[PDB]
Amino acid sequence: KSQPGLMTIRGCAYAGSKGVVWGPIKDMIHISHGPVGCGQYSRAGRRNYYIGTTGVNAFVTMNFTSDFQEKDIVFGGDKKLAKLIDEVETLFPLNKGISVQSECPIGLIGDDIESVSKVKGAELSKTIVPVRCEGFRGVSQSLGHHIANDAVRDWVLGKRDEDTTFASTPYDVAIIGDYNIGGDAWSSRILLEEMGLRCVAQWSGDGSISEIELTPKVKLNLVHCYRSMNYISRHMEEKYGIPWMEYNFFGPTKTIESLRAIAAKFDESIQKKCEEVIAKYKPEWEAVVAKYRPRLEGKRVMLHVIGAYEDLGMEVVGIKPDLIGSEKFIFQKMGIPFREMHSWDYSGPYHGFDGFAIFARDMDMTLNNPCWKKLQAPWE
Amino acid sequence: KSQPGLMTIRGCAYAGSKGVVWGPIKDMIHISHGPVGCGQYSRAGRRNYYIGTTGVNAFVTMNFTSDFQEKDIVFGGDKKLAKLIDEVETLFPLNKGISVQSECPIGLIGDDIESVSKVKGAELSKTIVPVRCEGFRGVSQSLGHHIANDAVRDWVLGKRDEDTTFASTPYDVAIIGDYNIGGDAWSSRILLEEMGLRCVAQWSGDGSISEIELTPKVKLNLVHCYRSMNYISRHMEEKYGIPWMEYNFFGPTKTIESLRAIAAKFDESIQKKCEEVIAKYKPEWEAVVAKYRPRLEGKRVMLHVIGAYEDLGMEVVGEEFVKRIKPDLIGSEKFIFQKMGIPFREMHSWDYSGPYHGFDGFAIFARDMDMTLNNPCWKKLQAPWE
Amino acid sequence: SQQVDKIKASYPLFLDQDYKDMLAKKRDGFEEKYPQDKIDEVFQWTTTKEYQELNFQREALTVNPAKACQPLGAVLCALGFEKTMPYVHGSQGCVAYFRSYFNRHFREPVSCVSDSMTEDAAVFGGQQNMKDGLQNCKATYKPDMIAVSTTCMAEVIGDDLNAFINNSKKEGFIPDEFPVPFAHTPSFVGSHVTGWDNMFEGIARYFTLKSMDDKVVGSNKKINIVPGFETYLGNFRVIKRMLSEMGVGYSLLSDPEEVLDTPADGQFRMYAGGTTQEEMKDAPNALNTVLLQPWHLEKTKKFVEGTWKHEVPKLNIPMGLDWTDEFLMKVSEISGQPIPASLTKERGRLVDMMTDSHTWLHGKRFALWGDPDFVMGLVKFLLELGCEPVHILCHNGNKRWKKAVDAILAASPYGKNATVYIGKDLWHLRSLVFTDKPDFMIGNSYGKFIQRDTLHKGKEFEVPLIRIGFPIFDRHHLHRSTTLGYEGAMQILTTLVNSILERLDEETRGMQATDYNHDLVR
Amino acid sequence: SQQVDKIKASYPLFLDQDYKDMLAKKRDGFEEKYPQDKIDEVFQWTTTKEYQELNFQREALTVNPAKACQPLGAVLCALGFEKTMPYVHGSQGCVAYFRSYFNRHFREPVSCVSDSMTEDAAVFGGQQNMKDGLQNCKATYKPDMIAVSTTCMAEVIGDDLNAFINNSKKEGFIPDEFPVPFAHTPSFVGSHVTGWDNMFEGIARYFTLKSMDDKVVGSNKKINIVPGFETYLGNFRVIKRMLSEMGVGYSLLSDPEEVLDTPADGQFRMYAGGTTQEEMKDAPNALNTVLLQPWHLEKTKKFVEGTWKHEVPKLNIPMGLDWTDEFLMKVSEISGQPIPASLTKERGRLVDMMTDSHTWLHGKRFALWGDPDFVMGLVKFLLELGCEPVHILCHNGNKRWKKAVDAILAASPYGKNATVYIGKDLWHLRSLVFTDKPDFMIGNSYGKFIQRDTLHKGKEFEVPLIRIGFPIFDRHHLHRSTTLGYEGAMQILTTLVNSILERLDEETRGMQATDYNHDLVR
Ligand code: ICS
Ligand code: ICS
Ligand code: CLF
Ligand code: CLF
Ligand SMILES: [Fe+3]
Ligand SMILES: [Fe+3]
Repeated sequence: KSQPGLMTIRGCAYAGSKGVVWGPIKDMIHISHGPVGCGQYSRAGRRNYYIGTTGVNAFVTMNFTSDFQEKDIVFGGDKKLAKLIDEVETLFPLNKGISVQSECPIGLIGDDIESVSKVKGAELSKTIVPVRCEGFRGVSQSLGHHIANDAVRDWVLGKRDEDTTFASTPYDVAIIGDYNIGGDAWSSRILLEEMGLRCVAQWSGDGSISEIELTPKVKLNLVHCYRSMNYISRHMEEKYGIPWMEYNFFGPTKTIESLRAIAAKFDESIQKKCEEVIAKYKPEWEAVVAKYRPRLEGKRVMLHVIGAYEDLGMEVVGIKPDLIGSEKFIFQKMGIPFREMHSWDYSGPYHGFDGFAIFARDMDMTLNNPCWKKLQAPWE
Repeated sequence: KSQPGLMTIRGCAYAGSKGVVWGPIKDMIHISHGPVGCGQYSRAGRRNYYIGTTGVNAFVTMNFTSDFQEKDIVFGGDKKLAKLIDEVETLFPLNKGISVQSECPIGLIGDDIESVSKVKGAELSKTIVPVRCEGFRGVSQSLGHHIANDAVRDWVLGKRDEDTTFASTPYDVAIIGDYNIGGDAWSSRILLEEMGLRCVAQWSGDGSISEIELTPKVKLNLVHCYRSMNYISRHMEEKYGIPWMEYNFFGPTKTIESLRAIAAKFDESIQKKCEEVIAKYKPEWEAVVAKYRPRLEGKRVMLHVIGAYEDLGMEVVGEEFVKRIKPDLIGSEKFIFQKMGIPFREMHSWDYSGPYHGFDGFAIFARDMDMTLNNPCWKKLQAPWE
Repeated sequence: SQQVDKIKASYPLFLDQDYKDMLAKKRDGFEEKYPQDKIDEVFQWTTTKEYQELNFQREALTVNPAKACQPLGAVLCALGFEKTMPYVHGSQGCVAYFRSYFNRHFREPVSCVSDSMTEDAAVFGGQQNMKDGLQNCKATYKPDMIAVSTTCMAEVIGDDLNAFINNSKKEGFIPDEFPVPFAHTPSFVGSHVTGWDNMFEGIARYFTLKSMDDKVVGSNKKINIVPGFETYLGNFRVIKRMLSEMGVGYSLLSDPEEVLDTPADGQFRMYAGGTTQEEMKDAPNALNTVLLQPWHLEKTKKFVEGTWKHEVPKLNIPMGLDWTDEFLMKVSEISGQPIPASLTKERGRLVDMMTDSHTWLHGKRFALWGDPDFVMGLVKFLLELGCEPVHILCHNGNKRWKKAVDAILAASPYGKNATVYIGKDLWHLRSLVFTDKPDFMIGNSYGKFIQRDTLHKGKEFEVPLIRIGFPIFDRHHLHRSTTLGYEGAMQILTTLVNSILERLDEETRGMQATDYNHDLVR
Repeated sequence: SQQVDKIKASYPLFLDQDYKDMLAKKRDGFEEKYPQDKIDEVFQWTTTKEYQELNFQREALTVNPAKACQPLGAVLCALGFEKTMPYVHGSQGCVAYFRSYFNRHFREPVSCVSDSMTEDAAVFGGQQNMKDGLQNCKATYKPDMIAVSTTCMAEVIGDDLNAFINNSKKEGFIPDEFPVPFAHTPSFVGSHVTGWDNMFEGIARYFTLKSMDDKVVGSNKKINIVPGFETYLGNFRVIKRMLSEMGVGYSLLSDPEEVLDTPADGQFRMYAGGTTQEEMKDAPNALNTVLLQPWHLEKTKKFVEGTWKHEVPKLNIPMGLDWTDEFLMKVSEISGQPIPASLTKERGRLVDMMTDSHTWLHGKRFALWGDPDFVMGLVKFLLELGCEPVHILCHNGNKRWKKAVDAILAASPYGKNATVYIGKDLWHLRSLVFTDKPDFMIGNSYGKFIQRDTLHKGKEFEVPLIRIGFPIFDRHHLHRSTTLGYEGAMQILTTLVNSILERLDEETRGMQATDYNHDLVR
């Protein structure tokens, strides 16, 4: 689907699976199965915020790899994978599960990670998830998302099907597909909790394996990133009868609309609490608008994303752009600021009422910075 | 007197008085009276270590100055000095006294700091010590030491002459003339306390005005720097009948000899405790010697100070002199000698390290000597192609 | 909640009471977290000698490696040539990662393409991918040359680069005369530095192997300089400056300094500077070839000695004082140019700085890691400063390199407490700095996590990181620094001594507790 | 109390239990210290707005000044001339302090003599001192020229430098032809920079006033550069480098970079480099004279415009981006040389670094201090970076300079919360950073005490110091840095952004507390 020999930042299936879906799960150890490159380049590369003690009970920013050498390629890496799992158990005893994310060579040398995963999982009474996420599969990270979701469904999601000990409430929701970039999911979750809902599950961002296992016990599935987690959402809608819906917390308008839509799916008490939360946060985002819209009104951003921009008086186009929203360094060299709706490189959160202030400040900072006005030497 | 135009390093009377004697006192505010230069260059320039909350109850590293302008030179600075004292009282209420260290112009424009000091001290019930330490007086810091000691005697030392409320013991000593360079005085004091004595007074290093006032109540005056404090020491001997003696805590040999000499001035209990202290520290300084003497044995230092060098097996040998005598350490113009490729370290850790005195200081001294003398930087002066 | 006048970013926004309460509820209700006492116990255990013994017994698991894969080095090498497009035959994910890694280190655009080999190519091979990719790349980006490397997919399926490129040329996809040097860069062999070596040898071979008949050694009166895998722009600059200052004719080969440092003047420059094809073709005519980083330029050295017939000198990396002296002396000998007064003065100034700072530098204990040549140069310089390196780690090092470093350590009294580790990762190093604590670490940004861990044990156990090496992601513009020559030695010395002094200031900043040693003069 | 294997210096030796107990006994028994609760109350009070009002009402007391006295600047100016011995007519203590101050900043030998005026000279004047001193200095140190300044004693007594030097020449103490320029440098007027200006004007007058008949403006096709009081060797070097790049003939009058940076090669060099007497004598023949630091070169400017008849361009200090551009354009205009491509590229690279770092730099609040030209340049650069200066302190500034800086601040949206203070010391600044806390301080080493104070109030109230300016005593080799031009802008930007990132790393290093924001990539 991608033209050979053209520049693109498009990722692989491994990036979509390990980097996006599995990697943010804090209490599981994710093994980049194969040669050293992929895990090293992906290590701590995405700002999927979590709370934990890294290297003891949480492992997100660490790079675990089998570090394939030539002998592993020639003779296979299944024995190495079993020994690696044993070593992981010895050195990281508080891990609550292991994922094995296949890199390219795993799919080509005929390694059977499924059998090793099953055997070692049975032996150690631990969840070991084999993910066939080899980079050459598909054309983009999208197939990686699909493969990772299938792994979630097959190995983790159904773990508590026969368990009925979890006390459920009618206001139980799961946030799915929020990767907690700069704490975005946290900024969303507080609003949901202030509305009276109980966020039983939140993954992958700041996600635990128990939360994934508890997801089929919730009343509603709020999906942030539909593209990557629609597969699991549909599966849960069929198997468990759990409704799912999309929510957009980017900017006050989208946040208010999404909160009202979510509350409309519950009783009157939740709707009343929703109105109270909106009323509480109204002066804060109004103050943010009052401060930053005069500095940003009329600026053209070229392209979820749209809401905050219109809330700040900005104009969205699809050019003469002041900002590009839809590779950053090329545009920067060309003299146009580049910024996604998520605050991936250094900032955030951007979602929710708290994130709106940060987003507005960053927009004003980037667009009105004098660095963009100094490209032309005064003698040229 | 210094020969004019010959690039010496000698300081002035202000450096001797403000920098050395008065400046280390911690609970007093010292005003560098005059133009801005002297206080700025002397600010925190000597490592006279102290314990306190700087700017609240301690003021050693701060620079207080009258910052003389042209108007002050032409019309005098007595009114400015009185106003300054008022401002000091307002902004630093926990100061326990003020000294006024005169810079050069003070002695030349006919300012009367004594009258201002007396009036403001009477008004505020505060000890204000006028020091006429103008830099042009004398030929070196030595006269500054003399002037500062006279000021101490005249304004602070006799404050508790009629007071008899201080409970005195037969083992009362005062550490006089230790400026606590890198904590040297503290390293000395701990030994004296372990010997059974109590150091009632220790000044100026980590010194308080109350300790100076309590000095006439001690049984013995242990003087470290004889040159700078012999005047006050003889005064207290003549007036209060307090004997004084010099002590040398540089290296294990000098430290042991000094400790025994000091203990010999007291009863049998102090001598026994002295023997106990010596016995306790013997394995430590012996271990230091065992480690560092092989790395330093035979090295020649050029030019009190002698003891530690000999304890480390170094020999003190004392322009073409340096090329003839070929010293390893100058040990006596630091950057000039360093450019000539010879290390220059004194017996006090003036620049960056220490303490050097006492048993604890001997380890630091030995490590620093080995570090500087045996550093490979000294062996890289000649380019291999030259 | 946010206040419009003091907007808080993630830190410290999430330290607010409402966020803390929310996170506590999440953890207690749904995360099934281990008790804090258990976590504390396990952490303390991970900081122990018994744990270190278990950690060092690892045979299958690698945690926090200190190396990358070959094609990254191949891309860096290719970027150093004029109007050259790095081309990686294989999967697109690799190229995305390579570009991101270099963008984050250099904070510049990085050019690289892939031919997007997918499952079809996984079955049938990537010949069609090569033809289409070469055609599209040439048509779109108009490079003067395409340098081809490989991802692990292409290497495992056994794509024949030579045959594929020849078939592309033969079938009219690219002009026959268009330069397409290639190198096999298997990610499961060696490291990124190996990729650099392989790529350089491939380009040199492409431009010189078949035209050696008319070459005469030393007929152009120049010295070839092969930098190897280098991520400090200052190193290229300083080598060029020192050679020009000496009046020595030189040709830097794989010069990427211009392309990685384009000005921001409102236009995007895909290409800038670089070694020209004529320089590569004329390289065999040089007096000699000097390899700046010989420990990962073995294949290049074999080719240059065997084909160009250059008597490649035995020079260490020109790092520190002694090795810079040796490099300059060897260059003088080869070129016949005397070492100028300016370089002698610069050396004397470095020695002066060493003398000024030796009191603070002497006896300081360092754990360090990085690439073999960089690491051995850093160790040598530390020994020259009287510092003692204690934990020397080189994940991509070998036994011969370890023997060399051990010999260097044995020659110095400051190497008595030093151990060299090869094949060990940063988890091993974390254990080492817990059990045998050094004063500082020297390494890339990944060491920041180790510092974090040490601080968790206690402030007295914290090991501060000094960021020298590759990659540096959490600081800006350190890639512009220098590590080679006298200038690089001065920069490193300044960094080290001021890191020591900053740490001392931090630990003596406590009012009425430790500030007695908070000296104005240091 | 020492272990021979791990010997501890004062810190942390005195933290041992026995030392702690001894210090407690000393304090409790004899120091008559105020209770700790009283000390805490007074400290907290000193951090308040009420204390700030009382502090700012000071009119007679100066606490922690941010300036020195004239003869220090006179000495620095004199050191910039070839084989010139700085000579201060007055008391020896002054020269001891000057030499120590410069040694501590530069970590180099600093040559300066005094004629040791004592109480004898206090009544009869210092004529005999001048005669003997000049004779002895010439005989001993063999200088090519003796530059004479004065201490406050000589100025108060009213020593006539001109008459004394003429009498020394008349009575055979020095040769009549031997150059002995002089300047009155009263320490109670202005500051050290004023001393530099006075000394320079005295030397220029000595060499040019009586030989203006044969001078033609612009006959030597050169531009005079007067750096002023400058303590960064990189500034001299960068100005020379930039002017050489443009192919502009220049004469840097008072160049001390060589004498302050002699190599360590086993030989002591009293003199090195410096502006030659021939350059000073030929200076009126230059096309024009550029004053790098015009706000403390007023007397020099008057002399150069009135006597040499040079149309001195109205230039700010070449600091930051706009002012460097203006400086280069003015040099181009005067010399007729176009700005070369190399300088354009360097400017573009500075702009690139600004663009890369603007997200971290924007909105940061700074309290800064130093000399007028340096301070205004730093303020302009901070405004160009989008940073917000809040507390601008210049102890030796004047009302005209303050008006200028206020005009600069008013022209920028980032100068709205900025106030300029002249005649205020570092105690004022301590109050300011307590009551209106900035993110960082930029200043010399004395600001470390302020940071200490702020840390005592609490970690959240700590204001870290960034060491730019003079003097820097507690860090090594920062005197080699650059602050002028594009290179100086790059160095300053790097320092600022990495200080911000370093502080953020420290604040986010807490495991399971703040480390969620301990990002690898920044
Ligand atoms: S998963 Fe997808 S490329 Fe939906 S592969 Fe990519 S963290 Fe993008 S536009 Mo990186 S389909 Fe997420 C994405 Fe969007 S990694 Fe993130 S930003 S919302
Ligand atoms: S006071 Fe004197 S010059 Fe006795 S003015 Fe000087 S802190 Fe020296 S040899 Mo600096 S008579 Fe003390 C001295 Fe000795 S300042 Fe220190 S080291 S033991
Ligand atoms: S598309 Fe994706 S990132 Fe690429 S390899 Fe494949 S799973 Fe991995 Fe890995 S070690 Fe280096 S970076 Fe590759 S060449 Fe192999
Ligand atoms: S010998 Fe001593 S240090 Fe000299 S002045 Fe006199 S008391 Fe003082 Fe002061 S302000 Fe500057 S440094 Fe002088 S010229 Fe005056
Ligand atoms: Fe950049
Ligand atoms: Fe030096």
